[PDB]
Amino acid sequence: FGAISSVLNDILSRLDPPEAEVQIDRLITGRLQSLQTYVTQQLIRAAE
Amino acid sequence: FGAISSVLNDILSRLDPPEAEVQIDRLITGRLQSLQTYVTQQLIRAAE
Amino acid sequence: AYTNSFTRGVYYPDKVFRSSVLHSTQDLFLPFFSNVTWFHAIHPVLPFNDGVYFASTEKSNIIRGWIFGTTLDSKSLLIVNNATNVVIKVCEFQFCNDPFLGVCTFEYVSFKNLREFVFKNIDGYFKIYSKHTPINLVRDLPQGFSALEPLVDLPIGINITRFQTLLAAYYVGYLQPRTFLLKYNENGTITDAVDC
Amino acid sequence: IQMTQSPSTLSASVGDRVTITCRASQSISYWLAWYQQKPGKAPKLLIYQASSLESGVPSRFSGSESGTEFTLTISSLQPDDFATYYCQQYNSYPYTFGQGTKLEI
Amino acid sequence: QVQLQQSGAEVKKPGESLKISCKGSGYSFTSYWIGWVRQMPGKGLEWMGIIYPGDSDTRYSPSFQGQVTISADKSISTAYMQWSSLKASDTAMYYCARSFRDDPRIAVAGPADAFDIWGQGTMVTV
Amino acid sequence: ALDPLSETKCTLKSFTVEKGIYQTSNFRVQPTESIVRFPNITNLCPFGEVFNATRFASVYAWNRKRISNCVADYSVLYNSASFSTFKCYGVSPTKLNDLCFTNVYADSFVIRGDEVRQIAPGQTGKIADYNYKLPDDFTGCVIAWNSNNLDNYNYLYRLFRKSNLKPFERDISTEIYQAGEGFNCYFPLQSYGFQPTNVGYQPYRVVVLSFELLHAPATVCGPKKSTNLVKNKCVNFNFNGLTGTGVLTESNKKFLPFQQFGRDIADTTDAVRDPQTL
Amino acid sequence: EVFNATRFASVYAWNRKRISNCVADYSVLYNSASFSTFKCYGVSPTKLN
Ligand SMILES: *[C@@H]1O[C@H](CO)[C@@H](O[C@@H]2O[C@H](CO)[C@@H](O)[C@H](O)[C@H]2NC(C)=O)[C@H](O)[C@H]1NC(C)=O
Ligand SMILES: *[C@@H]1O[C@H](CO)[C@@H](O[C@@H]2O[C@H](CO)[C@@H](O)[C@H](O)[C@H]2NC(C)=O)[C@H](O)[C@H]1NC(C)=O
Ligand SMILES: *[C@@H]1O[C@H](CO)[C@@H](O)[C@H](O)[C@H]1NC(C)=O
Ligand SMILES: *[C@@H]1O[C@H](CO)[C@@H](O)[C@H](O)[C@H]1NC(C)=O
Ligand SMILES: *[C@@H]1O[C@H](CO)[C@@H](O)[C@H](O)[C@H]1NC(C)=O
Repeated sequence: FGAISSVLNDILSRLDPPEAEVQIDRLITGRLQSLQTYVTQQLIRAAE
Repeated sequence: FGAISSVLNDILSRLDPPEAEVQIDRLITGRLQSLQTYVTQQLIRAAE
Repeated sequence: AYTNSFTRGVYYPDKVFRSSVLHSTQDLFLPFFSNVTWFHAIHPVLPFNDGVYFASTEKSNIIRGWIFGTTLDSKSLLIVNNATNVVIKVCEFQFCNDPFLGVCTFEYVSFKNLREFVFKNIDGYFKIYSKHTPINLVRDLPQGFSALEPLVDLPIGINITRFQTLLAAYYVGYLQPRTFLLKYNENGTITDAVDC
Repeated sequence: IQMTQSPSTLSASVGDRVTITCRASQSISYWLAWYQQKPGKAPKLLIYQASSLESGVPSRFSGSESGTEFTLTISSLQPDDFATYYCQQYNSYPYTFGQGTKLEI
Repeated sequence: QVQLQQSGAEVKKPGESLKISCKGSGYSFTSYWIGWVRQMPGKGLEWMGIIYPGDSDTRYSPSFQGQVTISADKSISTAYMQWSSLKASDTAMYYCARSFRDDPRIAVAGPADAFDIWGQGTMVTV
Repeated sequence: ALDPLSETKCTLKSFTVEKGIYQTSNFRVQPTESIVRFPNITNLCPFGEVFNATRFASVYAWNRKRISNCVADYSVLYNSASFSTFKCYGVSPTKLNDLCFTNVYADSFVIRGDEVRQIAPGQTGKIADYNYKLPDDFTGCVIAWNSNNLDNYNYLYRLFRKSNLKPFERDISTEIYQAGEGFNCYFPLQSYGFQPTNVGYQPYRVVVLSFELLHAPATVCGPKKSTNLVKNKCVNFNFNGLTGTGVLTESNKKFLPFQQFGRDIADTTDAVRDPQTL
Repeated sequence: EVFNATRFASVYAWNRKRISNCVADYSVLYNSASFSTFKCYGVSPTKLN
């Protein structure tokens, strides 16, 4: 999701809180958008 | 979508990679969110 | 002379162990069922544009080393082993234009059998990919699959655009950045692949 | 950071290894050139930039450095090594020189 | 054959002027930095003064202000050290100094060192 | 926080909750201990040979030294005030002492003052264009000193060239000028305008610690101490920088001599080869 | 006439010159070291020409 790494633990161990906030925000936006697509598709298929 | 231009080729022919990356990131975020809204609307309309 | 490269030219892409998965990668590889050139040795400096998969059909170990560089004349990789010590250097060696052994810049001193070799440099990382198997055939390259693993990691960082052997059927298939489908077995061994 | 050179005289024989010092006069870490002078002729470079060998001088003459105290070293003495030598820094203006050393039988 | 063709020995008395030479032969004289180092008899060398002969950029040492006027002549290649009032203290073997060349010689060619090759030596005896 | 009844009341936001079953929180087994696992690589690394180094090369011929079998003690280096700017992007300036790399490269070169911003991922300029460029996704830290006191016509830079050079690439050429062999086109390399007699026009030396986080046998780790290995106990383990909570059981997997660790579909590390005992 | 020009105006009376019918040879401008920093926001220093 545009982040420098996909391993959350690696991001936490590598980045100081200042830039880690932006990186984790990017990762959260990406993962939450993917989970929103997941719940929408899952709920449409569940309505079917 | 908050970008400095609405044409992908216009963005490319003007911005070097180091900042075109962020500009295209914004543009693709907007366009992907629009496609997501569109496919969700298409999915619910197709369920109907 | 040319031959069909049935399945040979596949190596382990990374150092990550897997089991019963289907991981796809896109790197420099030899495409399947492609055209590769054949050479016989009864009774040649070629380019190195984007990586050359070297296959060797050795019977009496005539090929003892290879050169990788631009000059290749008294100035550049060398691999030599006098049956007792494997010596590999990339020096600006003082050897003849046709160097041989009778019967530095890297300042650390490093048919019946098929010695496959993928000599490539990734940011200088000279990984030696090899796998040996016994055969009995003289016609051409036998069909078979073997997953090659990296043996030694030497940061050569030298420019390779030409190569010359040191006194077999070499197939200069320029590895192209093509997507490949790899399959790891339960024991973490590549059993089959698909040039997709 | 004071300039002190040793010794006043050095007595030895052929095949001997000797070690003298040219302590740094100031912060001259980067640029220092070592000079070899024979009696009656112009000096010649030993080690310029304190880490590079010069041309025309045998390898038995060498120089070293250690923080604020540097070194001039002769690994294998020869019968013609009976002369006087000077060391010089050129990191900062102006440049200073050495004192010398004499050998006797 | 890079050679600082330094002038011969001059025998004079205090008071008059002198024009000494450090000539380039077989190379470009403007390349190597011409450093002026003074070596008194019986002792080592000593940095007495400096001039950049490219544009007559002259820097007189504090102990030589007003008494010594160092200059340079590029036509006949005589790098100058003019004592407008010659001094008996300046009787010494004067070695005009070249600069070393070990890394990117064509780039700088100057100020690398103070001894590359010297001529027979201009022995200024005042 | 008292009892599950109050937890249910809290998650329902009502003093009187209806009869039924409700999810309130997640039961997590807390780590009982802390395991530290690192290889016996106690060989200290000569970081002085690059920080206390008396010699440095120019940017046109920047030397690189592969670092392996080392101990990276960044404590004194970080605490030292010799670093005027310490801008770490892929890692943190304060979290250096606990990380462990598999292999890293050390590059040393000299740059001017106004071009300090050019030593960064995604930058341009004379050097970043024709002499030396960094990866757009470079991971590591940039070390630049106030070398005005420390660091003279022997520092070179390129002016004309065909195009940009790949990151970490070394191109050395002393001829073939762009337009204007012994013709107007001549030596395309010029020296910096420094001198022992000579703020922004003063030299600033730069060192880059290119931290390659590629998966490989670990060679350079921080000054950490290993602990005893327990099994079947969720603890805060640390296997060569890999942290997490879980159990360490003797697996029957047959790792190949080159394969270091395994992964699952979730791209998470499924198995880890203990670096001390194979 | 706008970069290497001798006389220039102040900031409180900033002058402006309409530029038309031109061949914008950005090559010399960009490769020349006359610009300490080139902070472009809609364009790029290398993508000028
Ligand atoms: C390795 O050497 C080859 C030359 O054999 C280089 O190829 C050339 O690239 C230069 C770039 O300036 C061109 O001027 C030449 O015309 C090219 N020649 C050919 C035959 O392609 C190659 O760039 C070098 N690679 C590295 C990494 O140094
Ligand atoms: C780098 O070099 C300096 C200079 O020698 C080192 O500093 C000295 O530090 C040691 C360590 O305690 C002291 O014993 C010396 O007395 C110090 N020198 C002086 C003149 O006081 C330094 O330790 C070296 N390493 C680092 C990482 O800076
Ligand atoms: C490879 O191409 C050559 C033409 O250059 C052809 O003669 C040869 O038969 C081809 N090989 C195969 C296996 O088709
Ligand atoms: C092989 O060569 C190496 C050096 O190239 C030498 O040290 C070794 O003794 C040689 N061995 C034999 C058996 O000749
Ligand atoms: C402006 O003048 C300077 C004077 O040295 C010159 O270097 C520069 O190239 C000129 N700029 C343009 C765009 O011609």
